[PDB]
Amino acid sequence: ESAKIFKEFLEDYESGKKSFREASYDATVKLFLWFLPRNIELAEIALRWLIMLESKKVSFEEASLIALREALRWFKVRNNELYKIIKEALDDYESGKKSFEEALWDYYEKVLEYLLK
Repeated sequence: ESAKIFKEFLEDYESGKKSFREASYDATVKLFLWFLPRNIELAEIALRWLIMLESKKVSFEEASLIALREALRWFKVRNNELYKIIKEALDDYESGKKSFEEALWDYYEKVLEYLLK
């Protein structure tokens, strides 16, 4: 069920039905609801991303950077596979190798392949 959240992101973004930020926003909302009965601090990371977006005081990029760096610290001592995917997405974006949208786009389809494999 977690996989579909990322599949429906790629479906709605690559189709052009939704902008990147609208598709990523809905993906994060589904992830927060999916985390509520399974992981509270992971739901806390996703929720503060929502509060950052809803507070209208944080940009989409800075809020995503803040939430990604906290998930990277959480996965650092629990899952090296997911730590690798978050670090590479931050690396590619903060190094200018990729734009913000395409670095996270790869992150969403690379998190999907991890759940599938």
